[PDB]
Amino acid sequence: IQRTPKIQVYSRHPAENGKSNFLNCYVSGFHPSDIEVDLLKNGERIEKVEHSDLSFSKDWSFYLLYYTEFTPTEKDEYACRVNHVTLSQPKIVKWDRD
Amino acid sequence: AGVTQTPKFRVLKTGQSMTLLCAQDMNHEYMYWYRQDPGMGLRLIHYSVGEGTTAKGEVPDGYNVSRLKKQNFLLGLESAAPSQTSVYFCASRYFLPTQGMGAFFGQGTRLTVVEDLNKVFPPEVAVFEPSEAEISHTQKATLVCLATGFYPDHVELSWWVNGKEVHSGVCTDPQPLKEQPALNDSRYALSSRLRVSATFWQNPRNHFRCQVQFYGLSENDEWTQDRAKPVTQIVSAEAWGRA
Amino acid sequence: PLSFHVIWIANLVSGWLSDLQTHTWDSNSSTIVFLWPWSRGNFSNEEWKELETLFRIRTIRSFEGIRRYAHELQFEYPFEIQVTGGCELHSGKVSGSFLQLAYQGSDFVSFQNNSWLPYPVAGNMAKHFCKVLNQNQHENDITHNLLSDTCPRFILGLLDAGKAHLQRQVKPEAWLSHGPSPGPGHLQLVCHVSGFYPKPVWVMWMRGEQEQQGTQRGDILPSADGTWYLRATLEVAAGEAADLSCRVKHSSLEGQDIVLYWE
Amino acid sequence: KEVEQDPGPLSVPEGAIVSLNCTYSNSAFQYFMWYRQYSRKGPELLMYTYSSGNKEDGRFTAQVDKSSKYISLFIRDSQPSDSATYLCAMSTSLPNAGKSTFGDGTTLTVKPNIQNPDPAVYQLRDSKSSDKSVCLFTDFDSQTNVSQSKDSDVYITDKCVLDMRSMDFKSNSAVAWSNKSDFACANAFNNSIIPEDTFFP
Ligand SMILES: CCCCCCCC/C=C\CCCCCCCC(=O)OC[C@@H](O)COP(=O)(O)OCC[N+](C)(C)C
Ligand SMILES: *[C@@H]1O[C@H](CO)[C@@H](O)[C@H](O)[C@H]1NC(C)=O
Ligand SMILES: *[C@@H]1O[C@H](CO)[C@@H](O)[C@H](O)[C@H]1NC(C)=O
Repeated sequence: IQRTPKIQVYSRHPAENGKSNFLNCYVSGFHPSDIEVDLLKNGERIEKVEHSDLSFSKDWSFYLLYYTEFTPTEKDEYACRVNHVTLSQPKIVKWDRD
Repeated sequence: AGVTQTPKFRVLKTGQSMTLLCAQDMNHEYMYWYRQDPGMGLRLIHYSVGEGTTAKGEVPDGYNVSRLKKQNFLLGLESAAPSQTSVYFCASRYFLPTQGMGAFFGQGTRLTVVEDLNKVFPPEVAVFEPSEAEISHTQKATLVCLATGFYPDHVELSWWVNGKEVHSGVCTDPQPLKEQPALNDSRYALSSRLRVSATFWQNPRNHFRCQVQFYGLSENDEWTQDRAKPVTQIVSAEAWGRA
Repeated sequence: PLSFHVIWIANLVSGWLSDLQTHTWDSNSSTIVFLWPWSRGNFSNEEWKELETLFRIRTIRSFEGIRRYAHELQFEYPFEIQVTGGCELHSGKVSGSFLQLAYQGSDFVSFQNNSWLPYPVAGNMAKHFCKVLNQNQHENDITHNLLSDTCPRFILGLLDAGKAHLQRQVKPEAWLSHGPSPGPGHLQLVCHVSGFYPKPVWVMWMRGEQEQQGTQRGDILPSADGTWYLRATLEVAAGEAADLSCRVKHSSLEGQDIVLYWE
Repeated sequence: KEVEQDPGPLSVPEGAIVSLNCTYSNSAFQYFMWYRQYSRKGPELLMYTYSSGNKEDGRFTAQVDKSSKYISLFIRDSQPSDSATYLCAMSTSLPNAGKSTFGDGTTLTVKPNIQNPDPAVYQLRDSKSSDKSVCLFTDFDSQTNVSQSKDSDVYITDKCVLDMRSMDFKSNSAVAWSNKSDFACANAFNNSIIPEDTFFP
């Protein structure tokens, strides 16, 4: 059976330009486990993206936390790219600047 | 085939060293060396959770061990003391059994440590013919066997009728007697009965033998005495039936 | 809710103190890896060796049983078995244990006290699987011993060992914001409460002391350092927000509630 | 103190139900074992149970009661064949290092039921050269107890049961001897409490 991932993007601290924040992408509630997640900076992947070990909830669906350190800028926008079996095509969810 | 211990008896002089070998072919991970003194239960000397490692038990002082293969577990004494006089049991079990806990045990090694090997003596053995009064009164005949004068208490007594060992009708003392209760180095005496029907005894074809297997000095032990070296040996006494 | 649990996926095995990962498995050496110095709990090096070995022996015999009955039961390669097992402590009560198995993404069979019972959903196929798992009761006793004895002794020593990390209080940082509009003429007000520990937190939108009942909690969301992030929202009409405020309550605050005004 | 077993010894009559017990103080005990050890043999595992409950195996019943911290081995219709030392052993929950604690053991003797006693003292001559003699006290019931010699020149053994299997006939027996000359059968067991009907040929 298949379950589509819920994709949520957020920052460890409130957005400020002169501060090294952390960008999070919390992907959850999906099945099966195989999934590709990328954090995008200006529409291009970031190389140093760490991520948590795979785990699941009581309904047996999987979840993952992708994160990365970053100093953001005013003319800077960041997103989350998820590709899964349950998606006809790769899904992009961007970061809410405010 | 089970757990095997070698040797089964040993006499040491104070200061000497020996090694006991335990062996099992059951592919068991855990192996143990216990000692049993009256009046106590088993106490753990050393044990091993697998090939290559060993660990201390309750009373490890004065002993060492070796886990050479899965199969073998060695107990060593480097300098024997009177307090190590005891019976030593080896045991083994799987790490994680599928048929419940509990361990398999060897048959025991009796080790007696002595200050002086000159104190060792083989038994003398004598068979006593059944009372004629008994025979006519109960229509049974009891033969008695005496093993006297042996030290240490390392004997196995057995009855042999017509060249075959027998077990039915036999009773051997569980513990020997000190011939001289005042001495620590007292030599022991042991008795055993064999009761047969009076028919069987009054026959002159039937041959009755009392055998004592004694365990004493290894062939390697130094002996500078007039009397014969009190080695491990068998002593017997026999009798034929009489009408 | 004080729980410790282990998860198998069929390959990854790991140990979790709720949301916090504490142990991971190394197949390269068949040993248990400690993510925190205090992951060792109150167990000794000897005891961990024993447990290392215990899991290796059992993990193997188990996933080899499946392969043994692969054809006899269901679907062949590829397959996904998920297992979760553990204990939870209750103040005053008897500790809970659980061990559950999922076949693909659905409940399959679980361990109740000392034996395996199928889920009704999984139908007749799970029944056959439990006749297989229950044939040797001694194997079941061991499972039981780990779940309802080993595990609770451990989770105690573990909580004790990591008090300075688990009993830690990290104050939250809070700010107000708009969200995406619910619809024409209306605003979604957002209260962001960020970076706090431990997890229990109370957030509520408030016109004066009147709690707004339309306050919606979102998911509690994680970040890498173990702290938490939560959004509390409220949909109000355009001119009806000037006198509203978000109130945050937390153990780290020790009395002093955070109060933010929309103003 | 961790495992307490009644030392005994126990001497019970054949046919009686026998109860061997241990108490323990460690509530972490979870694996309970009974071993039987015949004289000068190794312990053989007799019964094992996991945690609370009763397991029955023929004339044996093993019981563990964890709230009382009290375990028992019952033997129905005890036979002379049951005479042995009984050791209990216990292990804590995993991980337990594979170790178990043993109680110091209970020695059990099951006295045979002597159907037709005929107590008597016989004299036995060496098959070899004379001057040495042996005194046999045989065929008494199990209630009779044989006392030691109270004389350094005479040796006297304990009561001992022999089983003539092919007749289902059992008998008790004790032996006395001495190098001393005045030594006589009539006075050999004077310090023991002998049956009046004891025959002296
Ligand atoms: C990363 C590890 C973390 C280490 C922390 C552990 C220390 C705390 C203690 C316990 C943790 C709780 C989990 C214990 C439960 C694990 C259960 C467990 O491992 O046992 C399950 C057994 O029943 C397996 O039985 P089988 O051998 O497979 O039966 C044969 C049948 N066949 C068809 C499968 C071949
Ligand atoms: C763990 O602590 C328990 C009680 O909290 C204690 O019984 C035990 O000695 C400790 N474990 C060790 C020292 O291995
Ligand atoms: C649960 O299982 C344990 C261990 O097998 C057993 O001792 C106990 O009697 C059982 N209790 C119930 C209520 O089933």
